[PDB]
Amino acid sequence: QQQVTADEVGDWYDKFGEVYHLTLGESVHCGLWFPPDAPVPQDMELVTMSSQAQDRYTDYLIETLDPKAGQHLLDIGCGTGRTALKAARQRGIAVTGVAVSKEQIAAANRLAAGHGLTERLTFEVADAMRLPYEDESFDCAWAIESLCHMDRAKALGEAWRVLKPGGDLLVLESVVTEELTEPETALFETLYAANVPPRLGEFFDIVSGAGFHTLSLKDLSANLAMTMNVFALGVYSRRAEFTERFGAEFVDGLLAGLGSAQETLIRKTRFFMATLRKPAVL
Amino acid sequence: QQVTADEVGDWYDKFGEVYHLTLGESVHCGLWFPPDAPVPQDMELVTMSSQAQDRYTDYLIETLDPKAGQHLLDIGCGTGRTALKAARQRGIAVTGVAVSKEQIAAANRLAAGHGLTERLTFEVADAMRLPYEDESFDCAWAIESLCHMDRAKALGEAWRVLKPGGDLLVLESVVTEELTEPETALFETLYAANVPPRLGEFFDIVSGAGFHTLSLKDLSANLAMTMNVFALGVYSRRAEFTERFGAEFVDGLLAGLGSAQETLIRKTRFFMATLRKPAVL
Amino acid sequence: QQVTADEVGDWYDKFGEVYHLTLGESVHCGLWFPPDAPVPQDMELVTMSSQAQDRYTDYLIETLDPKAGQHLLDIGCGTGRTALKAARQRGIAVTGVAVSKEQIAAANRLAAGHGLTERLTFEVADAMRLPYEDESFDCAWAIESLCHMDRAKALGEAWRVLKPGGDLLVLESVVTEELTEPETALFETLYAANVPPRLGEFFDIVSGAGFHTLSLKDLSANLAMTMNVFALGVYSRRAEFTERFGAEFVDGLLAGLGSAQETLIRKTRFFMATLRKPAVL
Amino acid sequence: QVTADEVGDWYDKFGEVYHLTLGESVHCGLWFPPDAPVPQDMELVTMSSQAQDRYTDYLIETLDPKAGQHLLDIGCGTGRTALKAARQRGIAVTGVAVSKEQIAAANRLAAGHGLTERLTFEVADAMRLPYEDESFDCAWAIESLCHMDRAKALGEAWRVLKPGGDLLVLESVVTEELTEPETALFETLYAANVPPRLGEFFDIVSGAGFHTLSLKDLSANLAMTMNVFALGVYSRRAEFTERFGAEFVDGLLAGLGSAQETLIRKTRFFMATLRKPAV
Amino acid sequence: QVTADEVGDWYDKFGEVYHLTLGESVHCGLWFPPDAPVPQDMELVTMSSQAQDRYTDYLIETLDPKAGQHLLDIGCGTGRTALKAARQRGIAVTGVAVSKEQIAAANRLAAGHGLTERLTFEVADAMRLPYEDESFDCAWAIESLCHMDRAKALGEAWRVLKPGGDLLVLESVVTEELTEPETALFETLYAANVPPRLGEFFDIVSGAGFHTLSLKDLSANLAMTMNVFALGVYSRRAEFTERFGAEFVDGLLAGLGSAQETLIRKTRFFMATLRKPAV
Amino acid sequence: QVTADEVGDWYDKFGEVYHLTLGESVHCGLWFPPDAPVPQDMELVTMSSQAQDRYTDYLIETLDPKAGQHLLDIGCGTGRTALKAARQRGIAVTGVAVSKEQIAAANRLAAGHGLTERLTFEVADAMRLPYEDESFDCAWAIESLCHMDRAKALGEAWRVLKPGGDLLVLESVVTEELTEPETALFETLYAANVPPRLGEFFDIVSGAGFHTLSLKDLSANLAMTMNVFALGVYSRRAEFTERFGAEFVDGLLAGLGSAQETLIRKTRFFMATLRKPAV
Ligand SMILES: C=C[C@@](C)(CCC=C(C)C)c1ccc2c3c(c[nH]c13)C[C@@H](CO)NC(=O)[C@H](C(C)C)N2C
Ligand SMILES: C=C[C@@](C)(CCC=C(C)C)c1ccc2c3c(c[nH]c13)C[C@@H](CO)NC(=O)[C@H](C(C)C)N2C
Ligand SMILES: C=C[C@@](C)(CCC=C(C)C)c1ccc2c3c(c[nH]c13)C[C@@H](CO)NC(=O)[C@H](C(C)C)N2C
Ligand SMILES: C=C[C@@](C)(CCC=C(C)C)c1ccc2c3c(c[nH]c13)C[C@@H](CO)NC(=O)[C@H](C(C)C)N2C
Ligand SMILES: C=C[C@@](C)(CCC=C(C)C)c1ccc2c3c(c[nH]c13)C[C@@H](CO)NC(=O)[C@H](C(C)C)N2C
Ligand SMILES: C=C[C@@](C)(CCC=C(C)C)c1ccc2c3c(c[nH]c13)C[C@@H](CO)NC(=O)[C@H](C(C)C)N2C
Ligand SMILES: Nc1ncnc2c1ncn2[C@@H]1O[C@H](CSCC[C@H](N)C(=O)O)[C@@H](O)[C@H]1O
Ligand SMILES: Nc1ncnc2c1ncn2[C@@H]1O[C@H](CSCC[C@H](N)C(=O)O)[C@@H](O)[C@H]1O
Ligand SMILES: Nc1ncnc2c1ncn2[C@@H]1O[C@H](CSCC[C@H](N)C(=O)O)[C@@H](O)[C@H]1O
Ligand SMILES: Nc1ncnc2c1ncn2[C@@H]1O[C@H](CSCC[C@H](N)C(=O)O)[C@@H](O)[C@H]1O
Ligand SMILES: Nc1ncnc2c1ncn2[C@@H]1O[C@H](CSCC[C@H](N)C(=O)O)[C@@H](O)[C@H]1O
Ligand SMILES: Nc1ncnc2c1ncn2[C@@H]1O[C@H](CSCC[C@H](N)C(=O)O)[C@@H](O)[C@H]1O
Repeated sequence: QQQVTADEVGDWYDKFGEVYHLTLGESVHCGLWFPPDAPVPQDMELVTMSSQAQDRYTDYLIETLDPKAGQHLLDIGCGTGRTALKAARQRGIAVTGVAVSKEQIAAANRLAAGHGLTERLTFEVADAMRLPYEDESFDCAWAIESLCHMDRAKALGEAWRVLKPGGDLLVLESVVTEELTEPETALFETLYAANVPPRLGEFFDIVSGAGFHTLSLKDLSANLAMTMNVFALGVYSRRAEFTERFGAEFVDGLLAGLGSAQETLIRKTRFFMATLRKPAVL
Repeated sequence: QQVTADEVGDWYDKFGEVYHLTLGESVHCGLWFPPDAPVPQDMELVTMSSQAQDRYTDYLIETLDPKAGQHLLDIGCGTGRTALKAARQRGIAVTGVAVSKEQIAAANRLAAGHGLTERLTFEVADAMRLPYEDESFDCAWAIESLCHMDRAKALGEAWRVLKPGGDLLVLESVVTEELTEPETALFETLYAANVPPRLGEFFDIVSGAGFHTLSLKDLSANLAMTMNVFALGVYSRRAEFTERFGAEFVDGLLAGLGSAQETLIRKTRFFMATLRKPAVL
Repeated sequence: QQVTADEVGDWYDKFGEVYHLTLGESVHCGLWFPPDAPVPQDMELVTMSSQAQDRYTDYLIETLDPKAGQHLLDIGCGTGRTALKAARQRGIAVTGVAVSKEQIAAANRLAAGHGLTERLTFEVADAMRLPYEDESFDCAWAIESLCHMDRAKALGEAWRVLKPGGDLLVLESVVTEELTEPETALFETLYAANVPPRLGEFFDIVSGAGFHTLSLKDLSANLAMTMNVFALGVYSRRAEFTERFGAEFVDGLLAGLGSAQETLIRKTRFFMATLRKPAVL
Repeated sequence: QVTADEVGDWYDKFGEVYHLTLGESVHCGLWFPPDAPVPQDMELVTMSSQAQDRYTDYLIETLDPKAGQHLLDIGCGTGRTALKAARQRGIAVTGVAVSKEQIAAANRLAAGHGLTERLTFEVADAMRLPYEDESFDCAWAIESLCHMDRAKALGEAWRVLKPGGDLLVLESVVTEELTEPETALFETLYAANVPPRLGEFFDIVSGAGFHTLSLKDLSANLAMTMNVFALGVYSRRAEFTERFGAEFVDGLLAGLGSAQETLIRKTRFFMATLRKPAV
Repeated sequence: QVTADEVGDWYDKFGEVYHLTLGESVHCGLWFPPDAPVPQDMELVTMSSQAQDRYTDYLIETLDPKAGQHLLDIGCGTGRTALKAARQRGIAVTGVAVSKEQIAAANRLAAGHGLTERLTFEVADAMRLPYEDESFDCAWAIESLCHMDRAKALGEAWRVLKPGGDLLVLESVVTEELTEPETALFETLYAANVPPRLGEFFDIVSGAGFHTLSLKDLSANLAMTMNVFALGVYSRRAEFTERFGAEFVDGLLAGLGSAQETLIRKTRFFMATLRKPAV
Repeated sequence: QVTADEVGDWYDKFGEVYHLTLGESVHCGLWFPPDAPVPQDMELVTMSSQAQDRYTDYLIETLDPKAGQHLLDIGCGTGRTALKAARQRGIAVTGVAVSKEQIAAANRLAAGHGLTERLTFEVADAMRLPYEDESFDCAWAIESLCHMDRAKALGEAWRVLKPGGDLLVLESVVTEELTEPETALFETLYAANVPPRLGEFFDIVSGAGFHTLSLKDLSANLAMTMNVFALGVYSRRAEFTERFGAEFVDGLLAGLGSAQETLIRKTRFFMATLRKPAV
């Protein structure tokens, strides 16, 4: 009886209800983006909900690789340290993370210090294609969405060298399914930091050449497409803020490229989580 | 091998924090789809959202728990995919009412295409004056539709058509702030209005219709993510939707969605409650 | 072999309906203890009731979900076993308050007996005038204690001492009828009173303190079974209790529990709600 | 309303009645698992019925009968157990009982939920089963063996079972020796036959030809069920005297007191899976 | 009948044989999960069959065929996998195999269960499927791809699948290079075709047009099954020579041990889910 | 590469060897649950050892020892079961055995894992335990009662157990009568004592003062372990003769098949939880 009548609502759905079906799917209600057992976020900015989704992602990687208490883990391209902190907190392990970014490693040590875990969390500026660690120093390791900045043959061989025999390396890598055009290969360099993904058979030829066995692979491509959407929406809606922080040239490059890059990702690539084992004894 | 380590190092120094501004406290994907979920047919935003909708529907079915051979009233049934899934999964008959001829036509087409026109009935009817008798339905649900209705009439109507002891599942929004007058109007201009009630106000209505309250569970994040998915689809497909629904309609969406997203985040909450019509001992 | 088939048949011919009147639509045991629960140490009603209490505590910890290194306020902490189990299971510090000197002393000795006096602090304080300062605790819970206090004051005082973004678990009763004056008095003479408010009234209080509502789940059948266990122990051990608490107290319970049981069944509900103090920005 | 100091003196003097009656905490027990449904009402009889249905769900789940099989309910009662098994697993259930009332009330169930070609309820003796050898796939005697001769009934259940099928048994057993007033209380309150000893019971199970595959103690469930039964009789003495007669109620009251102590201290109650071997 | 200072003597001398054979403990292995049912007997072939059925269940759960769909069983054997899938998911299953004896046994099995309308079994070659383009919703090749040209079989599976359907594949792959005697053993013992390599196999998968959604190693199940098979042949040489001829059995006896070592040290066995893309 | 026609004729002749050895299907058995980790190698000893550890994890889960308790391992072997229990549950374990070598290997294990303060391994007899009355909160006898006088062992375990504590027992029991040659094979192959009967065993359990809280058949697990053991002895006759002597190995090769049949046809093996009643 309030500001709308039934005939107004039915006429509205007669004219426009198909916009909900074109955007949300074969029904006209919410999607269950957060599982029921998940907790209610602190706030509801798109960044916070995305952040909780990231933590659940990290929980799933921990669960998959299954590091055991008292083991030492290597975070290949550790970003700003949250993944390692959660893995160490949950499994009671030591974690050493490497990254080529100074500010990133500083924020990761700041993080370890804020939680009183500088004795079990070690963050250093190192190249994954030339690790500064001995042979067989780590029980397990993971390359979470980092291999696309590196030579995969060098990074995988180096990870094989620093792993104890019988240990596992969890990999989160992308793969092309169709042949990319040259403009698409350039968007990899200009938008993010480059290296087009290899092919599926090509990627596992490199994994075999590094001396790894393959124990599992699981497609998570939808998760990459939703995250790339969350990103593109945040950039579109906050152009002024991001231009005042990162510049016009950078932001304008994202606005002009994110569309074509999303279509490329949707139609031509796949993203997966693979478990690689260094064989025991040889 | 298109870049070197130092190039990548410099890039994440200058820009790496843009991922922290958009994606969260880490720099990787979110687990938007649970691990046991099937891979979608497409990676289009609509197809991914559609699978999230169906998992949403699986959850509501699980929560209300209709038993085989029961009759369920779908208050504001849309185009009937919720009713179809509930019918296939539990072996129930479902009657859905909506005020849109087009939606009811689509829901009847759906029941015919799936050969279930004897277990799925879809009628054009008002929930605030349901034509059905008294104590006709074992359970019912109003999935995101009370916001179009006067909730006191619709909940009393739902109570009357429910057999004593059955349950009505409700997916309703509620204000936490006061709402400015421009914010109240956006409900009417963007969607089809009725500003959400207050918590105590809503449950005074729930009691006034004679319902007990069995459960309530917040789902505000699913609504904020869904509204996000909607806003992204409108933003990126403006040309297509203007050619389909007219410039005036899409322009209004482009003009209001940001402010409506802000109001939803900061002033409302969205929940799934189970109301019970008390049984006579 | 002290019965024949004819005798057992004639017995159920004459009397089987007493089982159906007492135990339900079946003539066998109830699954009162889930299959994965351990076999109790004995079979006294009190110990079987206590194991159900611990599983009750286990479920509250699972629902509130306190994380390691946090500080939890127990509003009406009793003798502190709830605080102890939460502390042992989650690696948290717990500060419990109560207005009874005997309970706080027993709670402090429970912390000393388990060697946890440094993580468990029990003090004699009022929940409507908490002595702790603003934003002191990460989370809190009031387990069946709000019926002794002014709910508006206790909740506002719980809101003040919580850190923004923390959660308060509440186990509260609510009326569904109006309550006669003899019943409202029975609250005072049997327990320690305060008739329960109404659903919308309670949530107007919860909103008025500043809380958002995230979950509600009905646990009325649990409170009814607990109350039934309580009444059976009083009926079965009148002589024991009159020698310990005095004839006046026990007789008052004997005279009131039947009427209180009916009032609880037909006029009240009992739920567990999760209230959040809002967050930053 | 009340003041704080009133509440403080109250628990200072009466708080321990809760620990004497409810346990080492001062709150509710989780008597109903969180995933269970909110009952239609809060009456002791209705809540107790829901726990009976959860009990029945669990037995079906334990025995795990398969679709298209035929199950024997030895001592079917009024047949709600047999009904829930038939709806949930798509099986046929034949129930027997020595009571014309309970078989009548069970046919009252086979009628409505339109089955009759699946369900079945007959007045028969378990120690004298009328059925043909090797006719069933599974069976169960749910709290019923205490009215019969366990040796005859179990041998009779073995004969009617196909080789390879399973017999679920919900039986009680003594852990002490039992005095004569206790053994008589078994006959005057219920319908008698004192429980055997554990090794004794399984010598019988072996003698009928059964292998043992499982055993699980449910004695806390029987103690709670008997506490609920006691509370109902205590609170409704006038109602049950107006129905069953004063003789019944008076004997119940006296026996119930000095029977709960014997059940708690001298008996155990369990669910056992017995198998008829299949070479 | 024995004493302590006699059992300890025994373990002082031989306890190491328990560790050499069974592992780092001296007790049983949990070979059957605690929720599995007791087998009908304890013969090795039965316990292995129950594991085979639980294996089938896992494949059903993995591919997840939905009610009303049509499933192609590429290399269906004698059809028990097709039977369970049809009964459990309400689907239609068409299975092909190049063995006339197996297909006869599979249609015989379908007739005995009354499912000849939902179970079709034909003699055909998976490298030359006679079926129409986009005829099946889903498909699976259970341990059959080692008898085929995997490029011809996967492209032909890709053609007969509807766009968006899934193909479950159970395949082996080498991790070392293999000597010539080992490659020969593949042909003489079983029906041959040495497994490809990992990137080589997925070059084939991508070339047929399949996207790869999952891969899961099951190599221990294959090695444990190969041992159960070898122990069966070792134990019943006389029985198997009387039915399959001395030439066949002596070949298995002379090659099983070396083939086991090749399997252990040079090959891995996985379940993988391949999707035909939908546009 | 081999062709189709050849594969067809191959299964036409040799197909049924799989249904005779592997079961009603022609594929792998799910010997390892899907959530189990991939073993380090594929040797039969390593896969069996992983099965042994999941077995231990199950016994731990079943007895459910709580942090800070003291467990008595009766017949503790070389200590890995005690180590896993101490690591997972944060408990102290005391294990006894009559074998000096085994105890030395367990004290070795405690030292290497730095758990000598929580792990104690001593040479003692379960039928004459040296510990005081009511010393341990729980205990378990994992496949070791077969070496002892079960009456003496159980009553002894009862004495050292605190009231209310539990004893996990993994015992076998005869279902047939056993010929005298089979009884002798118990003594010569292992270290003897024929198993008791089901009612006999529980007359002892009750004679020792224990209540029975559970029983679960695990016969398939023991039977498969005995097959794993037999295959290993068969396949490594040369290595084991060079290690333990020809006399011992020839005895195993002569008796293992007969013992296998006896175990399959005449005995069952189960896990039972016994409780010392509380006061
Ligand atoms: C959180 C999502 C952000 C937005 C940020 C974090 C990760 C970075 C910058 C590498 C992301 C961007 C680009 C990304 C990926 C990836 C995960 N997240 C990716 C997969 C990546 C693995 O190496 N490979 C690819 O090719 C993709 C894409 C073009 C298919 N890519 C270059
Ligand atoms: C699928 C999401 C779409 C986008 C479309 C389908 C549903 C419609 C049009 C009602 C949606 C829009 C507005 C919506 C909601 C709702 C769910 N979905 C909502 C909750 C609604 C329940 O009554 N209440 C509200 O106030 C909200 C919002 C402003 C908080 N609202 C008016
Ligand atoms: C363990 C059950 C004992 C018996 C004891 C522990 C708790 C006390 C004394 C407060 C109990 C008594 C009265 C109780 C409740 C309650 C839980 N347990 C209650 C719910 C309470 C929450 O505030 N509200 C009510 O109104 C109820 C009832 C009349 C509906 N009440 C006054
Ligand atoms: C629902 C509980 C009611 C109250 C009613 C239903 C069952 C009947 C009447 C047999 C019950 C009464 C007596 C009962 C049992 C039993 C279950 N329920 C029992 C176990 C029974 C199994 O044969 N054995 C016994 O000895 C017990 C008891 C004295 C240990 N008994 C005689
Ligand atoms: C039940 C196990 C039996 C013994 C029988 C059933 C299957 C047959 C005859 C193909 C088997 C034999 C050989 C087998 C396999 C296989 C599964 N079972 C295999 C995996 C196969 C998949 O293509 N690939 C291989 O290479 C293997 C092996 C040498 C690694 N192989 C040729
Ligand atoms: C693990 C496998 C090994 C092979 C070795 C470890 C355990 C030993 C030697 C006791 C084993 C052998 C004989 C064994 C058992 C047993 C478990 N493992 C048994 C059950 C035992 C329990 O008391 N009882 C029996 O009689 C059996 C059998 C003949 C039925 N037995 C003498
Ligand atoms: N060659 C290289 N050696 C080491 N780290 C590298 C690298 N190239 C890129 N990286 C690092 O890999 C990271 C990829 S972003 C992923 C961050 C982190 N794995 C997370 O999940 O949050 C960046 O932090 C970048 O600094
Ligand atoms: N007064 C009223 N009476 C009955 N239905 C109404 C109504 N006002 C709005 N509706 C219907 O409620 C629906 C809300 S959109 C939700 C659609 C559906 N519940 C789904 O889950 O997909 C629309 O179909 C609209 O037609
Ligand atoms: N000798 C006998 N033969 C067959 N049934 C008997 C019997 N003696 C008693 N019974 C039946 O066993 C039942 C025990 S009461 C248990 C009822 C039912 N199994 C339930 O769970 O609800 C009674 O209904 C009684 O009629
Ligand atoms: N005004 C008040 N402020 C703080 N605590 C109070 C109070 N009024 C009553 N209480 C306490 O609240 C408790 C309720 S009984 C609940 C005990 C405990 N929470 C448990 O879970 O077992 C009593 O112990 C009483 O001492
Ligand atoms: N080229 C080919 N085309 C079709 N089927 C083939 C084939 N080569 C072998 N096969 C079949 O593949 C089967 C391999 S044994 C696997 C049997 C079945 N998948 C099961 O799970 O039991 C054999 O039955 C054989 O008949
Ligand atoms: N009389 C006795 N007293 C104590 N231990 C005995 C014994 N007789 C045999 N044992 C021990 O019981 C063990 C049986 S082998 C079982 C090993 C261990 N329990 C495990 O689970 O792996 C041997 O270590 C043997 O030394």
